[PDB]
Amino acid sequence: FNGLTVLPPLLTDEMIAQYTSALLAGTITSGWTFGAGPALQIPFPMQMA
Amino acid sequence: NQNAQALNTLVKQLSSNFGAISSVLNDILSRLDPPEAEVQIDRLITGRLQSLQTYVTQQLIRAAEIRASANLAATKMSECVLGQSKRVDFCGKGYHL
Amino acid sequence: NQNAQALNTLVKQLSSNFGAISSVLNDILSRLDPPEAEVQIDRLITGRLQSLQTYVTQQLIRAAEIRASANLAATKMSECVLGQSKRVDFCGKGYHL
Amino acid sequence: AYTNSFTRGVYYPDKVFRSSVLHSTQDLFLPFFSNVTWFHAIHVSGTNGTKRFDNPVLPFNDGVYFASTEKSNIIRGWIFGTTLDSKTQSLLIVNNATNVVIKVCEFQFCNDPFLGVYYHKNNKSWMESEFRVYSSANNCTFEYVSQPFLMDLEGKQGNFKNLREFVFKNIDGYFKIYSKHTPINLVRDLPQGFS
Amino acid sequence: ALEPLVDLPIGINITRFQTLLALHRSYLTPGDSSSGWTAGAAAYYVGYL
Amino acid sequence: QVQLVESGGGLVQAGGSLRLSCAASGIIFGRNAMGWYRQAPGKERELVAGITRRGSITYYADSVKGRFTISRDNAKNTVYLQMNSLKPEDTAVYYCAADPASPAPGDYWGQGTQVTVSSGAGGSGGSSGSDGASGSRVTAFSNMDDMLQKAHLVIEGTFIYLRDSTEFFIRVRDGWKKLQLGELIPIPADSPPPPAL
Amino acid sequence: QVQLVESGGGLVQAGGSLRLSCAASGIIFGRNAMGWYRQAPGKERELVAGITRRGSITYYADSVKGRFTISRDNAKNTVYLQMNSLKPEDTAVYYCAADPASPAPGDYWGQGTQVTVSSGAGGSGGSSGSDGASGSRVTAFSNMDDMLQKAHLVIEGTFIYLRDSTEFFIRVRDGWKKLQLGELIPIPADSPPPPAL
Amino acid sequence: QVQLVESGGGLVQAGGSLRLSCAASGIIFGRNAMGWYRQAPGKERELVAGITRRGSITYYADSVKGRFTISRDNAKNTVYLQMNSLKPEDTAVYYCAADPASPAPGDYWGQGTQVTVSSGAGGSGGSSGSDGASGSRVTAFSNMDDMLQKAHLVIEGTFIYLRDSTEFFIRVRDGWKKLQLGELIPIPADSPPPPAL
Amino acid sequence: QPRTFLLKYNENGTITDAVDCALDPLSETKCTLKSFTVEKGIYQTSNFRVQPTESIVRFPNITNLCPFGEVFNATRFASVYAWNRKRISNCVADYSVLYNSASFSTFKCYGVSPTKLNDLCFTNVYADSFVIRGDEVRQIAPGQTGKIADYNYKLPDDFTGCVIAWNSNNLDSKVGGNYNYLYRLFRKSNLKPFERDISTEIYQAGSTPCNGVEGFNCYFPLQSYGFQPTNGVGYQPYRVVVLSFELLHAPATVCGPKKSTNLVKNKCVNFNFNGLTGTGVLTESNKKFLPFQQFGRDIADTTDAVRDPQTLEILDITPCSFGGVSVITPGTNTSNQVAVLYQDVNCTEVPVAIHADQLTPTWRVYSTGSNVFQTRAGCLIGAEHVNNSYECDIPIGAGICASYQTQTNSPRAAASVASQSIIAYTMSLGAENSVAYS
Amino acid sequence: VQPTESIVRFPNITNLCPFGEVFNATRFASVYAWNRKRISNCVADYSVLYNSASFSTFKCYGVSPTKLNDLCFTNVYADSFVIRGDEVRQIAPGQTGKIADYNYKLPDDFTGCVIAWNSNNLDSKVGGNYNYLYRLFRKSNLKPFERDISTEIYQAGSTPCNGVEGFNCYFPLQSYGFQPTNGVGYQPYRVVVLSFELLHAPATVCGPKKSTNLVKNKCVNFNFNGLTGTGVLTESNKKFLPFQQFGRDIADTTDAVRDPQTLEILDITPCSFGGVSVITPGTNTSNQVAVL
Amino acid sequence: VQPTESIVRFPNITNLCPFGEVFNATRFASVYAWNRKRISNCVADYSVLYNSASFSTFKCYGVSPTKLNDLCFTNVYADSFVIRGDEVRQIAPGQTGKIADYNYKLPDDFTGCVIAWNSNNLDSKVGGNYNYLYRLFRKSNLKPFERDISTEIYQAGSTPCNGVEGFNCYFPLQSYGFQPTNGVGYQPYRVVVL
Repeated sequence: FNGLTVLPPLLTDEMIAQYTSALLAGTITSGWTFGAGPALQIPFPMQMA
Repeated sequence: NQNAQALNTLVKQLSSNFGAISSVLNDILSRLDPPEAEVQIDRLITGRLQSLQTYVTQQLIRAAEIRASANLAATKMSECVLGQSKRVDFCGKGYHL
Repeated sequence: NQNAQALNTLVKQLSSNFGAISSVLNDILSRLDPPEAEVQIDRLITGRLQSLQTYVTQQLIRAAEIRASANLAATKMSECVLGQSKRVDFCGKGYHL
Repeated sequence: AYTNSFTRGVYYPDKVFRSSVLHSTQDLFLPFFSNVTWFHAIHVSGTNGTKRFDNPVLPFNDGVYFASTEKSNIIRGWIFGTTLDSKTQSLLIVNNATNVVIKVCEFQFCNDPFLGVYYHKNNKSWMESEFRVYSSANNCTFEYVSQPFLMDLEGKQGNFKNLREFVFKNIDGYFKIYSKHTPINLVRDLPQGFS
Repeated sequence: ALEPLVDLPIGINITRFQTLLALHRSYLTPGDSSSGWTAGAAAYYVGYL
Repeated sequence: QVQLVESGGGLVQAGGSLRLSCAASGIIFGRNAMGWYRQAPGKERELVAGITRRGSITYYADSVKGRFTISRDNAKNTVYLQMNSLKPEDTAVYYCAADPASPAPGDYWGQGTQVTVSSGAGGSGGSSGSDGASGSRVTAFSNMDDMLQKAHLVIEGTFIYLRDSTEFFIRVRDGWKKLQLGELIPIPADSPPPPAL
Repeated sequence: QVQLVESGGGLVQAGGSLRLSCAASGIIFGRNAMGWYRQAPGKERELVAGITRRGSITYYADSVKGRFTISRDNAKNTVYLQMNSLKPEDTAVYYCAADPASPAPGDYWGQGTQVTVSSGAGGSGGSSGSDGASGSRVTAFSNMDDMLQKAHLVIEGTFIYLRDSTEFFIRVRDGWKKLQLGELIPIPADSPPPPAL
Repeated sequence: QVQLVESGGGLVQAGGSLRLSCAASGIIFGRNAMGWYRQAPGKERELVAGITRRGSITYYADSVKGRFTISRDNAKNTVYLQMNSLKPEDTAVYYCAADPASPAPGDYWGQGTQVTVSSGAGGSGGSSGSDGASGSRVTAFSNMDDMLQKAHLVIEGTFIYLRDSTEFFIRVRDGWKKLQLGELIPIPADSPPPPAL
Repeated sequence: QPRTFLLKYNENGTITDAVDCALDPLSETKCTLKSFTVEKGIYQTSNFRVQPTESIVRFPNITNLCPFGEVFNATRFASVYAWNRKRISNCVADYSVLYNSASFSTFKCYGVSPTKLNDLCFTNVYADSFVIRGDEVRQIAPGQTGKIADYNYKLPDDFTGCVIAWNSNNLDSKVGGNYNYLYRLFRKSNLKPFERDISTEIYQAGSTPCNGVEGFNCYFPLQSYGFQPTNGVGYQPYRVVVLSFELLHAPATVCGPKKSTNLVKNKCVNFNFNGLTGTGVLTESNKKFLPFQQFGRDIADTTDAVRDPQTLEILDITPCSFGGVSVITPGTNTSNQVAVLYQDVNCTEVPVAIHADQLTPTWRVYSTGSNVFQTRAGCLIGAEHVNNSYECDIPIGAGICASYQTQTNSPRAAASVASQSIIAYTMSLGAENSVAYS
Repeated sequence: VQPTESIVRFPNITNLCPFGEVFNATRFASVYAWNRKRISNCVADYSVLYNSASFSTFKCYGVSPTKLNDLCFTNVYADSFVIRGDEVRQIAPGQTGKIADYNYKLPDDFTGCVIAWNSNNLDSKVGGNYNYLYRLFRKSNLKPFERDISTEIYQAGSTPCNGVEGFNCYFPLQSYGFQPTNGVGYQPYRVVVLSFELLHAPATVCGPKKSTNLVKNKCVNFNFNGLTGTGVLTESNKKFLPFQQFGRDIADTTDAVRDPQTLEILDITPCSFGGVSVITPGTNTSNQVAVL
Repeated sequence: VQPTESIVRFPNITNLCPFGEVFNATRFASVYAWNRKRISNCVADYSVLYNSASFSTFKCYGVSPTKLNDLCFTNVYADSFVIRGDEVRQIAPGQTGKIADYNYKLPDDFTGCVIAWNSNNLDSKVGGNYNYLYRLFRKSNLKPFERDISTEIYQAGSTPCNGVEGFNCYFPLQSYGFQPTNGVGYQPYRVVVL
């Protein structure tokens, strides 16, 4: 009780996990082109090629 | 967790009398006569401002380092996930897919 | 703003006593004699030094933040204006041209 | 009812030559938007054709804001003291529509004046205290009292329907009166501006 | 861990010591020990702080 | 401030009046007003009544445990404490101290005087007998027995009172000598009012 | 600093000479210089003259228009203070001293003595302030009147120092103890005998 | 500490014994007992011997031997200091004081006593170990012969006690009072009645 | 009323404007900033701290007077270490000389607050009387070469007692009656504080060079210090009483004359039990205790736990609640709004002072908040939750945000989701953008 | 640029300062109803308080002793009264106890010199302190130079009054006497206060120290109305409220004074300054210096 | 690594240092016109000094209390005098006025021990003495423990001297004695400076 407190972040671990989840979903479906413009559908074997 | 420790350090600095006979200021105000009491409290205000000064500078520097780490992390996100890296062994080891 | 506020804050700290009972360095010199003057001076010197130490310390950190940004800007001048960058989200959003 | 202290009632805490500067200070200022209490000369029976009123003896707590308006100088002054029994030290301020008399001794006031009676053929100026408010065995002392003093206020105005604000407080042992003079159009209003 | 036992403003006289052992019994049978042991409460440790 | 000298008191009945006498250092004695402080739980260190510096406005704490008078005369003043309409609750050991002052047991600003608002008891037998207040002079003892029985740690040349005998004596080589009296002037607070010079 | 005994002075016409009398204190007696101070109730203490020991070398200030002379005996030490060629402007209260000193009414040199030059009357003029009519009648006793009247306004037990006889008197518990009379042995400034003591 | 009270000493012969008496402050009195410090112009100040309370066991340095015995009687609560088997090497100025601490060369504890063994080199009043401290209020001198010194400076208003002859004086304006003290009242034996008030 | 004002002086030194700081959180923003300009965002303007609701004092189990009544008449004034120890018990505290103070010469207290001894109950108090002079009173305090400062008891910081000394010329002698109290100077067997061992040992064998070379441990002195009577002005006596206050488990036997007030649970009170005082909220023991550790002070030098003087319960005491004042306010280029986040509290006890005040209305100038929104960073007052979210504007924390978009008050109004009073909400992570793997 | 001399002024009107009331020890009495004189229009001799720094207690507030020779003030008051030693120390931020804080009190915010000395003599009717009586606590903010007659109870204890009747549940009334020396902390002292008043309007009391009147336009140390500083003195360049003529900057320094000889306001502008940046080659060659 | 022992010294001659006159409490007078004995080539007596564990002032600089037994001196002077309470107060440096500096001051730079205690032996000749004089100003800046007789005046003025005279127009020749119980703070005390 010496005025030593901690506030939570704006984006706490659950919302970080939800943004991560979007990033994962894109990485697989769109490759990198969902953080560089609107999401694309590109088949995963072709992306790999 | 080193923040929790930095805070626990500020709690410990309250066991330090800073050359006073006590670290409780309300007690001094009541127990010691102004010639003694004003000095005893000022020693404690000074010492604590110094302690805080050390806490806050460390936190600020730490924040600068965290920011820089956040910028590395933001870079690995851009360079490794939302794009491919042409930076050698930046995204692991070997040739980045 | 911070340049100016830092300089303004520095000037305003002149109003501090830091446990002395006068801030006016000229009146202390001219109106007080050692039994009192030395006491106030020992306290203003240490106090004021902490504030100066803080001013410089704040400027060193402001300088580091700008130097890093400059090194980053200089990097970007070379990688984004000269030729083409291979980094993404370095040289603006979308695909670097 | 009450009116509010509309971001007014600020006095100079110092006398130093400032220019274009902020300071954060703390002293006995009039708190902003506080309740300022109205008093009226409440009529009581036994009028006797004299227009009889009563007036309590008002608490003084940590310094007061005081203000009044004038139309015909019906207010002859004000008195600061304790029980006002002429067996207790008091400050008597005599306007009597002329020059201010500063006098501190054992005084009383009730709600019934004897020689403080509104001018017609009476007074129109009097530079002495009322002598009908002593009850003897006086013992009082002072070194800073001077009767022909503060003619920079006067107990009479050039024009009427103005408001005079005063703040009475004790700071550093000085009995301080700070005031501001401003017009009003009606006694029901007080300034909406900074004083 | 030793926990407080005594805290009386009496004072101290400790330089040398003896332990108060009742290593006498009222019986005249020397064969019968009840406290005749040299390894009973006769034995104790003394350490240093 | 320490060093109060109390007198008066004694065995009184309820009602009537009782006046206390005192003497003290100028920081107390010379005040135009002194009040009542006493010890004895139930009415403990309470100042419940007093009177103005001039005029006759008598005040009291809303406990109504009497309305007492501070006898003062603004013409070479000392204060006498006059109690009026004593109640059974006004039985205590009393100190004669300035109004904001707080004499109390634990360090004893003097030994006080006993006011008993009933018969019997009193300040160690009817309030007439031994028991001093404090010293003044550079050192003092209390009683004859205080000195005589264990004053052998007293170094030659020491100037000492017995303020329970009023004795003025000096430690000399293997004994004491007395000064005694050369002239006697009556006790303080005799008649402070007409020598208004 | 405290205590210096002054006498001499008086009414002269401009010119002539004037001498003071003084039972000269170690404050000034032992100094390399002992000359004059002067003051007036219109103006604070000022340097007048000092001297260099052995020789004809004296100095005097423009605080006076005189040409005052100081001489000393350097064996069986005594100082000769003689004013010469006094002008009306030299009217003042005089004290014996060197140029530097630490005067104060708290560091009193008594009353000093008044010297008037072509006034044709006694008194202390050339005033702006007060020194009243001195008087007597004080809590820290200055008279016998005080010994009797004010003895009653002090605590029982204190040693009272009478600065006009330099005697101690003793107020005691329930009375007084006056100290006995004795011998009047006059004060020299100095005398050869101390090393034989 | 200072202002110790001693009796005894003077000329004794080698062998035998010499018993000294001493009384002192609680600081000295209450400690082990009182032993001896001694010095002579040919002998360094040293702690001679002491005791750890009465018993057969006492201690002494090998720099200065002697099966010295220290004891306290109950008849009079003082300390008796006995030196046994004295030799001429024991001629010294003695101080009778407890073993912890030691008198400073920049201080002087009590009067002391001189002891000389088989000579006569000591026991001369007015010299060291017969010239020292005792009590006072403001100042004290050893004799009238000494007090005279105040008649050789402008100096008055001194509360004087002749600490070494138990006489009472005031140095007053141009004189000294020569004040009467009454009869000697001898110091009695210790008995505990004082907490009976 | 003494309130802080941010005063504005023009060229002439004339006060042309002023802001009353303890008026509204917006004025506190300006007083904090030391400018009449506020820029859009969140500021820390003050803190809320609950003020005391009660001052709890306790009255004794047994009423009597404390027997101090015999030791200032004439008594034993033993040593400086071995004391005329008198037991004080079963009485109404006569510690009241510290409570209203005197002037003293020594006023040094440790482990107890001297000014609150009539609030505080004790189980046993020993009154230790002695008499010492000026040159010895100085030796009470640590440091400075002396004869008693340097041995045994001084007055340590961890001392449970008060040293009371005052100027009185009453009472002399009787200090030298000690001889059953002696401790070593020179020792080879160590020195334990305050020994009563008068021992027996004999040696001439030293440690450092010994016997004619001013050595150590060449002697076996014993010491026990008294007082020297005053033999000239300057050797001024003072009467010293040390009160050793037993804070240890046992029912109270001594407290002040003031009437018992019992324990007030879940309100901010001023407490003072078994030496432990401070401002805090009383509850009852959840913490495990040893019987020897029934009271606590933590590393922060505040009360942790205390055992109750009248009851058999151990109390857990936690210092009174407080939290940051975070004001959500726009620029001064638009009308100002004031929403306040009251850091880390629920929305049922939102008052600035709970059942107390700061001589100002319960909140600050209001006695109610209104527009109370429970957040994950405390409780937000002046703003209500809406179901219309944004990708934040002014962040509050924990996914909670507010926005002010010239909505003619947004963090200073009631919620609507059908009109532009879109105030505070849990932030959305943008919108979903439909895609399917193919 | 370093100051060339200090400026010490004399006023428009130079007469004698009647400090005698307290330096001749005319009367000490009555702490709140003083025997005093006003010092204005004159050359003061602070001889007593210049050539002595001994006495009994000599503590100046705002100034230290032997400085009064440089400073000018608006008015000076020569005040006197008698209190005890335990009370003398209460003028300074002194001690708690029933010795009280209010028996005059002189914080450094208010310039004054308070000198304790003991030569108590000639002060009549000071033994008992009567004809005035004042409170330790009151509702109208107790300050020195106040007198009160109590009719109401002050009830302000940490534990509430009308029940336990603790601390601040009494009627304070005060009026302090003194009695003669007997021992330590039993000793009276006569107190002289010179109150050095620093207000708007020209300074009127100055010392006898050298006349440097109307020396301007160079770097000097000024001693103007008890305020000091360093700078270059020229005529004021700004408008004023007449009540506020002596400056206080952000640095609590004074930039502005009202002139003691003229009716003008004198502004003090700081002394010439600039950084020195030294450029030098190496030691391969001679060391040439060009200085910016 | 900690020490186990100190280095121990002893002079080349066994004679006890003649601290006699000061010890027997004689010839305490003036404050400049000291009774000074030069102490050299002898065995010190300061073990008992530190062990007396007494004195109102025991203010040492440059030498080491409770370690004085091994601490050798090249010259020891014992200066004995009587000064008043108020002068004893003012012995330490940083006093009020430049007039305190020449009243009596023992700087913190000055090596020695100030031994002062409450003894009141010897009262006369603390200003009666003719060998007791000092200077306030000198054009060659006289420093403390120095006395002289001069024909020449340091004259500067705070107001130019002659015709008009300010402060420091004096012939700077001083001595101050005192008379106790004619005021307060004029009580004598004995002081020894080593």
